[PDB]
Amino acid sequence: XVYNTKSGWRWYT
Amino acid sequence: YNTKSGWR
Amino acid sequence: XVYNTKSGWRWYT
Amino acid sequence: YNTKSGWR
Amino acid sequence: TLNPSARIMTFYPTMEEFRNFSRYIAYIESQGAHRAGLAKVVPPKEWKPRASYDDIDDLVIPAPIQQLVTGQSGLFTQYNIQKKAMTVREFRKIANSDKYCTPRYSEFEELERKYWKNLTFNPPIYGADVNGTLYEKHVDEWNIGRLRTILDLVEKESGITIEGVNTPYLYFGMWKTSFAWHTEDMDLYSINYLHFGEPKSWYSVPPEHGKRLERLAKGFFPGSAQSCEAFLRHKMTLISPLMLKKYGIPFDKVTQEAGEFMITFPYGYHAGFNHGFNCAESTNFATRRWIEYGKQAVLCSCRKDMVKISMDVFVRKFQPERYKLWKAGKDNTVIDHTLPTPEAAEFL
Amino acid sequence: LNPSARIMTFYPTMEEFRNFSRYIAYIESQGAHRAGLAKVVPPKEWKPRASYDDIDDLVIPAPIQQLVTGQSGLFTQYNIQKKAMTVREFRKIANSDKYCTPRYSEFEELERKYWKNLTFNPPIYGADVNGTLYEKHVDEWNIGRLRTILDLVEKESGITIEGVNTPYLYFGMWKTSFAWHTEDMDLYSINYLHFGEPKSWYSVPPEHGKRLERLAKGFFPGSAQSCEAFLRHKMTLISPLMLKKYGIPFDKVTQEAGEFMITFPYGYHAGFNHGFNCAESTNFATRRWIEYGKQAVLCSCRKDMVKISMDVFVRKFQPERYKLWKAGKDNTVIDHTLPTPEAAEFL
Amino acid sequence: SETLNPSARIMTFYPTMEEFRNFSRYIAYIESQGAHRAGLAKVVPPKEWKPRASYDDIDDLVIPAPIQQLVTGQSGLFTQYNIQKKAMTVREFRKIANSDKYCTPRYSEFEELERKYWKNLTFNPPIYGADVNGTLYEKHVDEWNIGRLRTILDLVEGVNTPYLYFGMWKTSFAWHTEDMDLYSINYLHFGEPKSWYSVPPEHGKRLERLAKGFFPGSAQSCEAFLRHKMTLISPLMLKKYGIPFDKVTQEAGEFMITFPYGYHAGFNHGFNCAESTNFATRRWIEYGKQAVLCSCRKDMVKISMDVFVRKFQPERYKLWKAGKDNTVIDHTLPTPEAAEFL
Amino acid sequence: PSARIMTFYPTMEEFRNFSRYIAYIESQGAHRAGLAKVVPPKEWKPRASYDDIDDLVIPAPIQQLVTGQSGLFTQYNIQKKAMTVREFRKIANSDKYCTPRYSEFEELERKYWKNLTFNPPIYGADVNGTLYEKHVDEWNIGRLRTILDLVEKESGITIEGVNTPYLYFGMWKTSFAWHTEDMDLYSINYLHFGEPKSWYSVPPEHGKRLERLAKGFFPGSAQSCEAFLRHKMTLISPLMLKKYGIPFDKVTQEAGEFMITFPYGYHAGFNHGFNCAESTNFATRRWIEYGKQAVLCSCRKDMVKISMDVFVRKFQPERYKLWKAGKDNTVIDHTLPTPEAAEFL
Ligand SMILES: O=C(O)CNC(=O)C(=O)O
Ligand SMILES: O=C(O)CNC(=O)C(=O)O
Ligand SMILES: O=C(O)CNC(=O)C(=O)O
Ligand SMILES: O=C(O)CNC(=O)C(=O)O
Ligand SMILES: [Cl-]
Ligand SMILES: [Cl-]
Ligand SMILES: [Cl-]
Ligand SMILES: [Cl-]
Ligand SMILES: [Cl-]
Ligand code: NI
Ligand code: NI
Ligand code: NI
Ligand code: NI
Ligand SMILES: [Zn+2]
Ligand SMILES: [Zn+2]
Ligand SMILES: [Zn+2]
Ligand SMILES: [Zn+2]
Repeated sequence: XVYNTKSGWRWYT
Repeated sequence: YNTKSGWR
Repeated sequence: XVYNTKSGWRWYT
Repeated sequence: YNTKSGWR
Repeated sequence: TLNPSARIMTFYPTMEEFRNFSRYIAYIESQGAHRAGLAKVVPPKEWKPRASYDDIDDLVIPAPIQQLVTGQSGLFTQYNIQKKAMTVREFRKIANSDKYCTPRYSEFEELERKYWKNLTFNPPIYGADVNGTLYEKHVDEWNIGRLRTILDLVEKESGITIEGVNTPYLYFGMWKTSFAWHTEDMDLYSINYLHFGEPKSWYSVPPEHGKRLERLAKGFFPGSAQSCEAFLRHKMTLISPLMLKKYGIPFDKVTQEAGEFMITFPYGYHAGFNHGFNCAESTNFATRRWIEYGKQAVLCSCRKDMVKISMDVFVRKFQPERYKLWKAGKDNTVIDHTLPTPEAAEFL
Repeated sequence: LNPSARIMTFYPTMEEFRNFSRYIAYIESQGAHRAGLAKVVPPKEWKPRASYDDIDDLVIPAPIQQLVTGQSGLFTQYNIQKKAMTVREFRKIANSDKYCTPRYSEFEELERKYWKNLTFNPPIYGADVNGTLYEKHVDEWNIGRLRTILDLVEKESGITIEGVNTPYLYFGMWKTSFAWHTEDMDLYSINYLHFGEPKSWYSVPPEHGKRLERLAKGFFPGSAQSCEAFLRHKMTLISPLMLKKYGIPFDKVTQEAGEFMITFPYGYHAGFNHGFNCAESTNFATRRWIEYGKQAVLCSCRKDMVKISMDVFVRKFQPERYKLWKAGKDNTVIDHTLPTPEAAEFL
Repeated sequence: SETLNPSARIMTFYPTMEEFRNFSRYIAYIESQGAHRAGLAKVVPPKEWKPRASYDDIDDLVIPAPIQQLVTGQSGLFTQYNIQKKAMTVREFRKIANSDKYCTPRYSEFEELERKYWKNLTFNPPIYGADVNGTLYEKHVDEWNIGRLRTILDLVEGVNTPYLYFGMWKTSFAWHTEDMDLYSINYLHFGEPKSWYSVPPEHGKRLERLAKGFFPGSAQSCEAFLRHKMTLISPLMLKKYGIPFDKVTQEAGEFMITFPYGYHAGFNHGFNCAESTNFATRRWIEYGKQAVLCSCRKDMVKISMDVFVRKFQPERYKLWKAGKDNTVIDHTLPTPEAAEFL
Repeated sequence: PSARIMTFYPTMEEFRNFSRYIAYIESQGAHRAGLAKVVPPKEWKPRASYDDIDDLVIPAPIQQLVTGQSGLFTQYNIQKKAMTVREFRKIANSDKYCTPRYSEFEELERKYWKNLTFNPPIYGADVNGTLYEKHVDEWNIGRLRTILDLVEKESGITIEGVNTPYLYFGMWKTSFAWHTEDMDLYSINYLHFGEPKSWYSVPPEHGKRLERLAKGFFPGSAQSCEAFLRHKMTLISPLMLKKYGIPFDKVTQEAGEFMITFPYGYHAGFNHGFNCAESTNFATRRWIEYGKQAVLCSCRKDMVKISMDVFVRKFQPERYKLWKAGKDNTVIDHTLPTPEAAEFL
């Protein structure tokens, strides 16, 4: 899925 | 993740 | 510190 | 101010 | 020979007598009201400063004060701790809650006893020193915003405004919130109007005995008097009425209901507390008689930013005779606290 | 480049169609296995499902967006997980103006566009979805219950693995693709295209498969050093032009709706989807696969990589060689041309 | 205020130590010179000052969630996807970033290096150690300590915390403003430089328009899709459609200040480490009230402005609650605190 | 045992290794009281003299106003003008603020709980600094070298008073309210000079009871914050603990003596006269679980939080994913000593 990190959306499997 | 379509 | 209003010494942190 | 000895 | 006992007097002006604020101050002083140091004025029933009070729930109180008190045996010191800004509706919510609501009682003496008994317990919050007015613009009678007093010269000359002195202040009170023994800045006049809510109780020492209170206070707070020449102007000192009885300080007490005015006269020490959720508006003002008071007023010497009004313009404009004498530190004039304001000549 | 490694397509009768394993043996007697890829057209009378009207509400739990990086005909594909969605939502995206199939006149134009815009506008592929669209009673080529010796793993050892012994659904859109790979353990593969646009396949004959991986190793050295079987990760895309440049033989074929596709042991294949479609796939085996499984080179850089035990297969089918193999001295060399031993009836 | 910095160009400042000691006062000062009109400014601290004695004891630092930056696009229009990778120490990252596969290509002038960046950013996706909670300032540093700037932003007490960014060649950051159109401060502790692109806040809307023109699906999906920080647009596209912008290269030991509603983007030349945070001044409050936020998910950064409106605009509180507080922001105007300099 | 506060008198050789000696006193059950006293070798001196610290500045001295009755009190720390150590000393030893006359401790304690709301004193708390000399390698609060350092080693984050030393200049009637350390950490306190500091300790095993009691007596406070005692504003008399059955012990700390608080050990106290203490937090492996389970203040964003990720993954790999998933359900037995103590058992 995705997380809203500071540098933008972070894609983690 | 390891799935058959390949590395996820 | 302290601030002196018409109601007296007011203490603020 | 949040301080160790309490809320100052 | 007028009001020789210096007891607090109440006045009921007709609407005609209400038109000129300064004139009616001259009149009540022609009657000896100033000897008590505190007076009450009941305006005519038809008069209203504000049509409705239901549109102020979102008014912001910038610096609510949590009133912490320490002491025993009728002697106390009050510390005002700043809190984050809150709306009037949040303040009223807290005031009417069980934690802070007014306790149920039979007679005024019961609530006074409970106030002095519980003063140090469960500190209340006081929505004090709020800049603003609840007066509507069209109100020409006794408008705390524009009283047309000679004090208005201060702004006209220096161009500097003094919040709460030259301008109006709002106070949102709850049960057990109190104001400490003090006189107005520069020993000015005070006007207080209770807009709505519960009553406000006052204690008043006649100016002719102010010094005695001072003496007593310095005896009971020796260190503070060493630190400052007028430590009562810090507005931190609370002294119960029973202490005044025990030490022979004359006083009287008066309760102000909603819709009523309280006038404090130069060098009249007063104190008191609020019965419950209420709102009052206040400011300072002056008359000719005040000039002399303001010339000899003993101010707080431990703070650089205490209220200081320059008297030179008042003396120059109303006391041409002694600008030389006083400006040379030779005006030894004594003040007779008895004498009414000069403007009372038309009535006396 | 080799006439005899060429992709064959078959048109069985219903009678021929009823026995799956036998017909696989038959296409191996016709040489089909030599191309690494065979196409089987089922009879007109055969339908695996009455209608696909009741799937729009179906869920794709882990859709992937296929970001592709590379140039000069060599590419690496990263599969990025996306929010779950239904086949209705996926269909909306698939036929959208942004992701819809481009306009073309012939297949060759669509291939050109695929290799031209591979790295642009990454598509979502609803791959690896557990499920089958067959009706449970259908006995003809039911991917859900293919009944072949692969079942030894589930029957003999009770081991469940998604996709290999269980059916897998793939919901494709334009430009979605699969990298160059052979099945896990070098097994057989069955793929049926239920409905929608076509899927195009590239095939390299197993006889040349080693050459391919050799070439791959050269063009992704840092990847090869980490793992010798890095192609197992299914992240490497190689263009037809690059295969021709390095003399690797290959064939291509287009699979339409209602058609079957079979991959044979050690047959490297890749491909891409023409548009919105749905496929069902699983793995399977014959006797001839056993040796393939014994010598399969696997990925050693992942915890969850598919490693199947070949002990039981050998014991049941190569007893004379079992103890020697378990000893580890078995150096039999595979001949990719040989059909499966179950073609005795034939040949 | 429209007389100061009429061109809206990026300004570089050289404060003395005396001036440097008070952070908020110097921000107000640079705004009194019109720096904010550019959306970006550079502060060069005095040579004497150092946040840290040396950077040779930082190898044990951990990057919990490194991201690989996969970029897809063409013709100056790109979309960057940050894929979470395994944790690693600074030492490991430094080894990889210096490897022949990821190291800074050979170039003579900056224009050549920029050219290579725009030509090759799609290929060989790099690794960026971004969004690391931490700091490299020694405990005793009281000047410009990104960890404890102590601006009015602290009235909400994420945003006021320090972050570390370990960069390698052609790692990049997409076009964006700060969350809640806040200020940002960036300090390059060591290593290779970091190049920046900026659009004057006055012209921010035009960028948004252009962006919505190039990614219509993203704009229908989300009002403020640039908040996703996945959009890359080359200077040649900006100039192709008449959009004012500027460029600046930040060197090690230099501070960069971004101002409210200032769109910026850029890329790292090679191995480096930067530290950064968000901050506010009184002038930001209105920007915070008028900020257009991301709509499509739950964990987008959102700050409640009620506290700031109460403290600094009591007279407008009612008006603001009723939705009737429509006031226009003048981007050239400096922060209130700047009165002593104007 | 009895869970009473214990005092220890190490040899210089035992004293040299801090973590080891902490582990030892825990192997003796010292951690069950929640508070332990360590008397250092007489030879050991942290500082050669205390005459060159007179002009040290106390930036934010606090006047402690206390309201309440019947053993239940709330404390409010009001900030005052900065002053030097000299000015503070002059105020503290003056008649208005000096220690009343007393014969035995019980009388002085009586006078404290009787006069708690009167004559609010000034407390020079939370002063960043140390009084150890530069090369003292034994029991140096500035650099204790425990696993707590891991956070700063991985991110460089420092929390003042937790990872760094704090100085406290006390006078008569200054007090610290019932509380546990942030994140339920260990505490080390050293009295450099001056009059003694009295302490109350509740055993960790009985911690929950105290909370219940507090929550019952301050219902509104407990509604606002889950861990309202962490504001460190609640004072409760020993009589009130006895009335409600809370077991507790007391101890007085003298100049040159160490006090150690243990994870989840609620403690409170008050100063006898003018003095100076230095303290900071530290951790052991036993602390890791305590940090994972600590109930933190929920009403303020500025409160102290430490990420346990580093601790769990480095010392509890086995549960990490599980823990990271939120599925770890370890029950802390407050009776058990630290792992590192194995060598003594
Ligand atoms: O209203 C208060 O709290 C205090 N009022 C006065 O002292 C006044 O009106 O003179
Ligand atoms: O459908 C896909 O994407 C890939 N399919 C296969 O590789 C197969 O069926 O063997
Ligand atoms: O350094 C980076 O990658 C991004 N920096 C910023 O967006 C900033 O400092 O405001
Ligand atoms: O010394 C003080 O004032 C308070 N000390 C502590 O609470 C401690 O060391 O844990
Ligand atoms: Cl006193
Ligand atoms: Cl490679
Ligand atoms: Cl370095
Ligand atoms: Cl788009
Ligand atoms: Cl409460
Ligand atoms: Ni008054
Ligand atoms: Ni396949
Ligand atoms: Ni930024
Ligand atoms: Ni403590
Ligand atoms: Zn004073
Ligand atoms: Zn591998
Ligand atoms: Zn969005
Ligand atoms: Zn709290």
